[PDB]
Amino acid sequence: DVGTVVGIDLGTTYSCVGVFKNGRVEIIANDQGNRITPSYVAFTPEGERLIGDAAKNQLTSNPENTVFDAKRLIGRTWNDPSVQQDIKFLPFKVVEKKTKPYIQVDIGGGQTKTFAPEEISAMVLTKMKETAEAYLGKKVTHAVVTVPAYFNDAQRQATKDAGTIAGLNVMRIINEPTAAAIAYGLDKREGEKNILVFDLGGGTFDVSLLTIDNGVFEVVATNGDTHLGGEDFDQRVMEHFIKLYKKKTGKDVRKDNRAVQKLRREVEKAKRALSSQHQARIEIESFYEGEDFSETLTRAKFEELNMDLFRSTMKPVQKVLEDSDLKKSDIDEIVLVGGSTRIPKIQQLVKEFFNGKEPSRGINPDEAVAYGAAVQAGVLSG
Ligand SMILES: Nc1ncnc2c1ncn2[C@@H]1O[C@H](COP(=O)(O)OP(=O)(O)O)[C@@H](O)[C@H]1O
Ligand SMILES: [Mg+2]
Repeated sequence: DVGTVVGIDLGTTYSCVGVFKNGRVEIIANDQGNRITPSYVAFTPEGERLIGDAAKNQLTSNPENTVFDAKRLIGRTWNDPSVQQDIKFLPFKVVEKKTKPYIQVDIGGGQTKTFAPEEISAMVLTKMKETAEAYLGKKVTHAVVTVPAYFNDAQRQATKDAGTIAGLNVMRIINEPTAAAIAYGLDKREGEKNILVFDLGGGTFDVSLLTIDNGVFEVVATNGDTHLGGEDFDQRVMEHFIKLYKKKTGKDVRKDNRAVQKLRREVEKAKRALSSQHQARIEIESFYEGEDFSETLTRAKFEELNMDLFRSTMKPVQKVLEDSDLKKSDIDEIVLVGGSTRIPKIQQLVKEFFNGKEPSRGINPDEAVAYGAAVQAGVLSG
């Protein structure tokens, strides 16, 4: 008895959970009211473990005791060159244990803990499970979980193992771009079609060329950039306001961490607002040395600050086409995935790359992966 199976997007930066109820997919909001949840862990001084928004939102001078981006490490060996490169950029300690890159943090009272990447991912799945259980009013035991198309055997198995730790029987692992296609019902079509999935997220960018024939998907080619997404657009805005503040006041903002943390949170909020309005205000009381911060950002300035990065996303699309032996006119469906595809300019540039062809529309792009997982979960719940 699998009960109500949940569909989970276990994301590098943001995760999402959905279920099939009363004849449709329902994307479930967490206890902070959000339909996506940061893949983030932290600790209080008392040694309480925070997960999700509360973890990411906790003001700290000790980023070395937060954990995030565990998906970059999951199912890999310590000596994997990808791991050895990624640990340069992660503020928390990673140590070799049982051949793997375990995460070592202080959690309160001088207590040290060491966690496998799949134990961190298990904490995130637990939070997703709790989110679904609160919505459903009952326990959940089974899940469909998505992974990037490029995940190998160890990465898939380690994702299943994270489920096991979280008390979730991972019944099916499905590829993220495929899950998005399923969300749009592209599996339920006749003839053979070429689908280009453009997935621009928080820290990661994935482009995938899928074919669909008689209900069966094949991932023909993949590309992208493992360190390009909305976090980078935020940093460009940060640099803009840090330089302006120095020019204005003479002071170097970066000397104070919690200040940088406050500006980052407000910059991210502003960026999101600018996907649906043309100006946003950034305001922070007691920003730096007792002085308040108050500035505006226009959509045009946001675009100007990131135009080169926005344009760089086309190169991996051109590469998957060449690797697929396809031209632009061979693409039958374009699917936008990832939170950063909410950016109007990103939509515009993809459409222009495809000579005016409209993408699929109607599912929030940061939810589309979980949506498709939930579709499959619906069938499995019966
Ligand atoms: N309305 C929006 N406008 C611009 N960016 C957004 C919007 N909503 C979410 N984002 C960005 O999407 C990114 C997260 O993408 P998502 O696909 O949810 O994460 P992941 O890459 O971890 O799967 C973040 O940088 C977030 O700031
Ligand atoms: Mg994603």
